[PDB]
Amino acid sequence: SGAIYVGNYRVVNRHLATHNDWANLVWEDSSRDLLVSSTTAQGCDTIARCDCQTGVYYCSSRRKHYPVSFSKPSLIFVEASEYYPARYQSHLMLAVGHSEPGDCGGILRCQHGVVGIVSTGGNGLVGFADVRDLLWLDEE
Ligand SMILES: COC[C@]1(C(=O)N2CCC[C@H](C(N)=O)C2)CCCCO1
Ligand SMILES: [Zn+2]
Repeated sequence: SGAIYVGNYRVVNRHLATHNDWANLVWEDSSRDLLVSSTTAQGCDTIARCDCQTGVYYCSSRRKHYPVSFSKPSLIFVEASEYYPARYQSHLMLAVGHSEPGDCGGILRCQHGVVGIVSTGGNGLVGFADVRDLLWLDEE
C-alpha cells in the first residue's frame, strides 16, 4: 500500500483505490494503473520534472529503501494477476529489485522529487507507474 500526497491530490494504484477515492475522483487510467482523488489537507510530496533513470524506492516487504537504475516509461506486457488480465501497461518503468504482493504504492524518488509508485513485481523485477508527465498535479 501507499500513496503520493501532492497539493490537494492523493495518487494511488488504481487497483488499490478505496470507495472514498472513487467518491472524490479527479482522474483514473486503467492502462497506467493510476487513480487520483481529492484531499481536504495539503500534502508534502513534490513531483520530479526530469528524465532521471536512477533513484531510490521503498519496499514494504523488506522495510527498506533501495537504490535502483530503471528504464524509461514504456508500454510493457504484464502477466495476469487477480487485479488485471495479461495486458500492456503504459508509462511503466522496470528495475531489478524485490517487489511482492503488498509492495504496490511504495514511492520511487530521484534528486528532483517523486518519480512514481510501485505497480508490478515478481521474478526479481520491480515496475513503477511514472507520474512525471502529469503536470497538472502541480496546480489547482
Ligand atoms: C508488487 O506487485 C504485485 C504483483 C504484480 O506484479 N501485480 C499484481 C497487482 C497488479 C499489477 C499490475 N500493475 O498489473 C501486477 C502481484 C502478482 C505477481 C507479483 O507482483
Ligand atoms: Zn530526477
